[PDB]
Amino acid sequence: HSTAETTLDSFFSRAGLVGEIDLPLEGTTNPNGYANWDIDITGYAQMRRKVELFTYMRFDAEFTFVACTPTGQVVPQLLQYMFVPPGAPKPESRESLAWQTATNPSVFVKLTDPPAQVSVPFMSPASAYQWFYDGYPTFGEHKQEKDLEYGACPNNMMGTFSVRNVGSSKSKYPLVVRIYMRMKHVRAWIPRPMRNQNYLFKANPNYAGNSIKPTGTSRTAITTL
Amino acid sequence: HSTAETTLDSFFSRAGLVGEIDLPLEGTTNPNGYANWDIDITGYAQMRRKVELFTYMRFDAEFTFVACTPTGQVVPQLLQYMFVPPGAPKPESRESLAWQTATNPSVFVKLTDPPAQVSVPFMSPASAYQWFYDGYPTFGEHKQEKDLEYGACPNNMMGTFSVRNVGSSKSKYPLVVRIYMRMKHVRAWIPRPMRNQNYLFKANPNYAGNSIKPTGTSRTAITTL
Amino acid sequence: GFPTEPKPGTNQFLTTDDGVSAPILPNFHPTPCIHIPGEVRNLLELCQVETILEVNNVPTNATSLMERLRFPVSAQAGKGELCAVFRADPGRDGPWQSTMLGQLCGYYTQWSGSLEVTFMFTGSFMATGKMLIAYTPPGGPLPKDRATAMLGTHVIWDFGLQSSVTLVIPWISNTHYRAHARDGVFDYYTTGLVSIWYQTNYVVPIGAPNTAYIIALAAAQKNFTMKLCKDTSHILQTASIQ
Amino acid sequence: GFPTEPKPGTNQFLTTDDGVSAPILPNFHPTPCIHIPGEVRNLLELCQVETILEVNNVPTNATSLMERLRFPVSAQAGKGELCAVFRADPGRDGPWQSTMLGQLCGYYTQWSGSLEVTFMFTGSFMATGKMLIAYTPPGGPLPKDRATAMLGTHVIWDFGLQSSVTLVIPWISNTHYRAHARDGVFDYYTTGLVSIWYQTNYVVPIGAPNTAYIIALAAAQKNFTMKLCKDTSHILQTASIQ
Amino acid sequence: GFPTEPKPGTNQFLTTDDGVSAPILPNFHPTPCIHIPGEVRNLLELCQV
Amino acid sequence: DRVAQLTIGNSTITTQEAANIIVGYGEWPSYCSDDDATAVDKPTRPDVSVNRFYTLDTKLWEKSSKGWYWKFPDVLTETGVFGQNAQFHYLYRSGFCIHVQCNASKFHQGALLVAILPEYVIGTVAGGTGTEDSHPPYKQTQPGADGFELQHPYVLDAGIPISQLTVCPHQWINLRTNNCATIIVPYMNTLPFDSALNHCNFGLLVVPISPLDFDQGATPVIPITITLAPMCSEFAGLRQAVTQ
Amino acid sequence: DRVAQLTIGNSTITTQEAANIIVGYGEWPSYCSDDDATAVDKPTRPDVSVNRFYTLDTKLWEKSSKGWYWKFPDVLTETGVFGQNAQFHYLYRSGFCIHVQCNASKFHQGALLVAILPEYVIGTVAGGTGTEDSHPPYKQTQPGADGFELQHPYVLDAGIPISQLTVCPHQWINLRTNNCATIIVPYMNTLPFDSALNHCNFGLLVVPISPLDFDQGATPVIPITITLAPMCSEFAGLRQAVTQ
Repeated sequence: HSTAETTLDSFFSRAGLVGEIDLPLEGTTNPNGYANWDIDITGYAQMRRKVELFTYMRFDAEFTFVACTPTGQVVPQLLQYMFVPPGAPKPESRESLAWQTATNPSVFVKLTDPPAQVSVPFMSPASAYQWFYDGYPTFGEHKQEKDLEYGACPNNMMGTFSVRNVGSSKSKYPLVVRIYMRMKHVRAWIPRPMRNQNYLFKANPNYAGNSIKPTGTSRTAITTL
Repeated sequence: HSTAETTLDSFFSRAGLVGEIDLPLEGTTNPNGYANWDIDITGYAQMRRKVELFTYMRFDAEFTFVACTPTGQVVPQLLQYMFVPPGAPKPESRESLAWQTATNPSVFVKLTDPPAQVSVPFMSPASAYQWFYDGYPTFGEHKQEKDLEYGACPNNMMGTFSVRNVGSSKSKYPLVVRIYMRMKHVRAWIPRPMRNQNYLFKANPNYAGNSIKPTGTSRTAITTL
Repeated sequence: GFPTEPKPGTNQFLTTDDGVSAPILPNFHPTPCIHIPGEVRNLLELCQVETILEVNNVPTNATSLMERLRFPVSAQAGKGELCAVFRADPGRDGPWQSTMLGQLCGYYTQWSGSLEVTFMFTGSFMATGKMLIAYTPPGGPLPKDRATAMLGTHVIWDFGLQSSVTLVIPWISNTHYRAHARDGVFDYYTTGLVSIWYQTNYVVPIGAPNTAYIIALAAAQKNFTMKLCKDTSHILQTASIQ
Repeated sequence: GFPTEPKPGTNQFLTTDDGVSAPILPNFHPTPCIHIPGEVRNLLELCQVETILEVNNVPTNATSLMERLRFPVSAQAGKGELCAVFRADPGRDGPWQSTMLGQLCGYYTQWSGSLEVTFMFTGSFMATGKMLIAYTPPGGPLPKDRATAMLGTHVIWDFGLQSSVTLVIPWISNTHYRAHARDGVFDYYTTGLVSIWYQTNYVVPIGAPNTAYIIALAAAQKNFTMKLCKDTSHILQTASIQ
Repeated sequence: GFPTEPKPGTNQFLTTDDGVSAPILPNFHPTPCIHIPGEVRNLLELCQV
Repeated sequence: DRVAQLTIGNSTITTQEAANIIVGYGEWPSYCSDDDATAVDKPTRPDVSVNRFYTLDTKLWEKSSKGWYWKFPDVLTETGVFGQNAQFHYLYRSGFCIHVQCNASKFHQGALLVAILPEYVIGTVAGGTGTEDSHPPYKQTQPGADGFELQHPYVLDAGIPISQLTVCPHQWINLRTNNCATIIVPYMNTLPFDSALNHCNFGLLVVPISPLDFDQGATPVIPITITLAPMCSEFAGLRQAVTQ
Repeated sequence: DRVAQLTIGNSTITTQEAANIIVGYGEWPSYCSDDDATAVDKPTRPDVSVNRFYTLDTKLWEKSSKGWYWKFPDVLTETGVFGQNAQFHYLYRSGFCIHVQCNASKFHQGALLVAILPEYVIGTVAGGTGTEDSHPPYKQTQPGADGFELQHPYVLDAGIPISQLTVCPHQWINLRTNNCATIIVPYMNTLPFDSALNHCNFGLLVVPISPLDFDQGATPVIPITITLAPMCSEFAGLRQAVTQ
C-alpha cells in the first residue's frame, strides 16, 4: 500500500477558496468599480484549518481567479488584477494613477476568458510563513488599545490584491471574484493540535467562550455504545 | 544573498507606460480617426526617471499596445498600428495612401484580441541612445528663436507611431491606446544624479524655479529626530 | 499555426489538478531556508505519536471536561467486573476523536493497519492489580462477561514499576482497507470492541486512596496507511470569521 | 490541431513578465557598439561610491541649501559636548536621502550589509582635535551623554595629515534583510543611531578660524545587497510634463 | 489541448515579417532554371557601376 | 538508566528515579552556522557564566491543581548573568536543558505531563460569549519566573486540545515511577537570532492529567520545582540594558 | 606619493603636496581602433605640438565663492596649435590630463571638489516660476577659457545634486592636505570622432564644499589655476578654419 498520498504536497496541493471580492453596482461595499483585498488566506475555515495543522510553512503557490456576476453569469467585461507589494501605492479609485503598473505585476482578463492563473514564489523575508506568532511586532508599552497587534507578524503580510473595471465609467454589471490557492513545493514544520472550535476572526484564535463544544460526539453512558 | 536582481536587465526589464494615444469621436484631439505619436519615452515620470539614471543606454525592447474605450470597455473594433521611420510618409488622414504599408511594419488587431506585442531592435545610428545631449544638432548662429534645438539629438529620434480605424467612415466608439515598453539585452554607461525636481517638459530638464524643493524630508532641529 | 483540437475539460478548473501557472514575479528569489527543528515529511509520522484517548467521554459539564481524559479503577467485589468499553474504530465518533490519529483519519476516506493503545496506571506505588484488556474482532457482540471477552485477542496487565501496558489491536480485516465506520451499512468496516475487565482486583493498604485513574494513549503501528483525501466531517465555523 | 487547454492568466499583461515578442524589423542589424568608458554592470557598483551625506539637514532657506552639505565644529568648554546626531537608516527620510545609496535603496524593498560613513575635516592645518563617532545598535535610545554613547560601536578620530576617518556601521541585525524603516511599526527595521561627540576639544592658535566644518560621505560595504524591486517613494512630477 | 497563451501582436499583419504561409499548390514543381547571363546577387554590385 | 547526573557550568543535578532524557526533535543545541547568520558583528559566547542551572520558583501540587506554564526566553531575563546579557544585547540565541522535579512517596499517586510547546500563543475566553475581541495581558503572556496558572487546561488556554500535546517534546512524572522529567531543547525559530524580550520561543507546560491523591497522614505538601539551563548561548547587537 | 611630476610635450608640472592621480573610469587615453573608426581619411596626430600643458585663466577663491566650471573640448579651441587643428579639422578626438592647482598655508582652510562630468548639459531657472521655457545662452553653455560661475551649485545649474557628483572621476583639494588635483580623462563619447566646436565631451567642475577661511593678516588672495593637456589627439576632415 503506497504512502504517497499523505506527503505534504499531496495533502496541500489542492486549490481551495481563500478570498472573495465583491464589485457591485450600488451599495456600500466597493461601489466605485475597484477593490483592495488584503492578502490573507485566513478568511475561510476549510483552507485555514488544514494549514494551521503546522506552525511554520514554506511554499510556492498557484493562484486562480474565477470571476462572474452574483448569479454565476459570464459577462463580456475586462478586468485588471494588480499585486501591490507592501510599500507600493494602493489605488484610491478606478482611474487611479497606480493602475499604470510600470513595475507591479498585473493581469488583464475578460470574464469570458478562462479563469486567470498565475504562479507565486515564497516571498517572505523569513524562512517560512507562520500561522502563529506568539509575540508583538514592535517594542514599547503594550497598552489595552494596542493589543490589536498581538500575534501580528509582518513576515506574513505580503501586500494587497487590487481589482478594477478597466475603464473610466461605471461598469454595466455587478461582479464577484473568487480567489483560489494551490500550494506547491511545500515544506512544513512543527505540527499542532487541530482547530477545535469555530473560527471567529482572521488575525487570531478567539473562540466563543459560552459555546465551547466538545471535540466530538457524546453518548449517554461510558458502558453503552 | 544573491546579487542577481540588481543587474541592469532585472532593473529595466519591466514594462511601463511610455505613451498614451486618444482617438475620440468628437473633440480637437485626433477626431478624424487617426493619430501620429512621436516616439519618445520621456513623457511619463516613472519610466523616465529610471532610464535617466544613466547617460547612455543600448537595448532592444518589447512594445505592448493596450487598447480600449475611455471607460475600459472592450469593443469589437479593428485598428492598424504602423511604425513610420523618419523619412517615411506620415498619414494625413484615416484613408491616407500611406496605410498601404508596402514596406513599413504594421500590426492589425481587434480590441477584442489580447494586446498586440512586438519586438524592436536597437535602431539608433549611434552606438547607444542618449538621455542627455549637451549640444546642438546643427551648425550656424544659435539665436534666441532656435534655442528650441538645444539638447535635441536626432540619434534618439526613431520616428512616428501611427494608429487608425481600419475603415473609410467614422468609428462608432471612442478609443485610447496605451503603449508599454520593456527593455531587453540592456547595456548602460555613465551613471548620473537621479532626478531631484518635478518634470515639466519632454525635450529638456527644466524645473520650476519658484518651487525648488529639497531632495527629501526635513525636520526641526539637527539634534532631534 | 499548428493544427490543434481542444477536448472536453477545456477551461474547467479542477481543484486538485496539478499543472503549471504563470509566475507573477520574474527572477524572484526566496529567503534562504534556515535549519528548523521538527520538520515533517509525511503525515504518517504523526499517526504514530500517541495522544490521549478519551475513553471516558461521558462528562459534558463545563467544569468536568478535564475528566474525560482518564477513567477510574477501584477496589471491587472480585467477580471479574467490567471497567470500561469502547469501539476500536479510529475514524468513528467516540473516544478516538480526541486523538491526533483520529483527527488525521478524518482527512482520509480509507485506512489500513494495526492500532495500539497504551494504558498508564496513575494510582499510588502501594496499589496493585491485574486487568484484562480484550479486543473483540468484528461480529462479536459486546462481551457480556470476562469469560466471553477473554476468548478474543487480549492481554493481562499487571501493575508494577512499569506503569503502562500496550494493547495491540492487530489488523484483522476482510478487506485491504477500511472506510470510516458509521452506524448502519458502513458498520461493515467496524474494527471491533475493546473492553477492560478486572483480572483479579485493585488492592491497596490502609492509608492509600481507594480510587485511582488510568490514562489511555492511542496511535498507529508501522504498517498503518491511509488513502483518498477528503474533508473532515466537521467545519469549525458557524458564521463568517471576522 | 494539437489539443491544448488555456489556463488562468491567459491574455493578462504582467508588467514584469519576461517573454518573447514579435520583432517589428526583420533582418535589422544594430549599429556596432564602440567602446565607451564607465560601463555599469550592477547597481551595487554605485552603492559603494561615497556621496555627500546631509547630516545638517536643517536649513531650508533658498540661499542656505548649500550648507546642509557640511556641519560645524568649534572650540568648546571641554565637557564632551554633543556635535551632531542622525539615524543610520539608509532608506529612511533624513540625511541619507542626499546620498546615491539612499536613492538606489528607494528602488528596493529590502537591503542587507554593513554601511560606512567617512568624515572629512575641512578646518585649517593648525586646527587640532579628537572626536568620538559612536554607533548605537537598535533598542539603545539616543545617548544622553558621551559616557553612554561610548558603550556602543565607536571610533576616536584624531585630526591630522590624514583629513578623514571612517566609521563603519557593521551589519548588526536580527533578520537577514531589513525593509525600509519608517515611524511606527516598521521602526522594527531601524539600524540604530550615529552621534559625534568631542573627545577632547577643537584647539587652534591665534590667527586661525574658531569654526571649521566637517563633510560626511556615505556608502555601502562589499557585503551590501538589495532585493525586491519597487518604485521610489517619490515621483518628481505634479502635472503632465510638457 | 496543449496549454498556450497568445501575446500582443496576435493577428497583426506586419509587411516585413518573414514567416511561413500555406502553399496553394501541393506537389507543384517549378520550371527548371536555365542559365541566364547577368545575374545580380547584391545591389551593391550596381552601386559600383 | 533510572539514575542520572546533569553537570553544566558550576551546577550539578542528581536523580535516582529518572525516566531517560528527551532531546527535542532529535537535535542537540548548537551554535549558529556562518551561512545561517546575518548579523555581521561578532557575538558573545559567555559560556559557563550563562550556561548553567537556574532554579526558578516552586509550585505546590494540590488535589485540585489545573496546571501551570512558563514562557522560556522570558523566565530567565531577570536572573543571573544570562539575564544581563539578554538585556544588554538586542539579539539572543540558545537551547535549554529543562529539569522539572517533583517527588512524593510510594503511597502517593498522580501523573504530571511535562511538555514543550513552541510558539505558545495564549488566547482569551473572549468575554465568555465570544463576541468580545479581548487579549491576554502582558502579565499572562510573559509571566516571568513565577509562571502562570492555566484557567482552562483542557484547551491549553489557546483553543487546542491538551490530549495532543504529546506531539511535542514531552515526558511524564508518574509518582509511582519517576520523580523528575528532563527535556533538552534546541534553538527553534524561523530566524538565527531574535530578541529575548519581545519573543518567547516556546513554553513549558506542567499539567496534572491524573490527580494527586493520598490518605490523610502522609505529608500533604508536594512541591514541583523547575530547574533549567541555557545551552550554547550567543548574544549580539550590544547597547545599554533594556528591561522590555 | 605626495610628490609628483607630469611631463608631456615641452611642459612639466611639479607638486609636493599631491594626492595620487585619478584615471577616469580606469582607462588611459588611446587612439581610435581601425574597427571603431568610420572616417576613411588618414588622421593627423600632431603629437608634441598639441599634447602639452596649457594653463588657462586663474580664479580667485573667496569666502563666498560658489564654484566654476569649464566645458572641455571648448576651453582650448582658441589656444595654441591644438586650437588651430580643432578649427581646421571637422573631426577631433582626444583625452585630457587635468591639473587643478591651489595652494594656501598651514593656517588657511577649505575644501574644493574637483570633478569631471561627461555631457554636462546646463539648464536654466525657467524664469523662476518654472513656466517659461528659457535656455542657457552660448556664453554660458560654452564659456571658453574664462570658465563660468555657478549660480546654484547645489543643483549644478542642471537640476542634479552635487552631493552625488562624486560618482564621476574626481579628487578634492583640502588645503590642510594637498594643493592640487590631477585627473586623467579618456575620450568619452558615443562616436569615435566628433566636432570640437559643436560638442563638449565633458565639463570640469571646481566647487567649494567647505568654505575658505583664515584670520585677518594671512594673505587673502588664494588663486585656483587650471592647467590641462590633451592626450592622443587625432584630427580628420581637413578644410578651412572655422571658429564656430
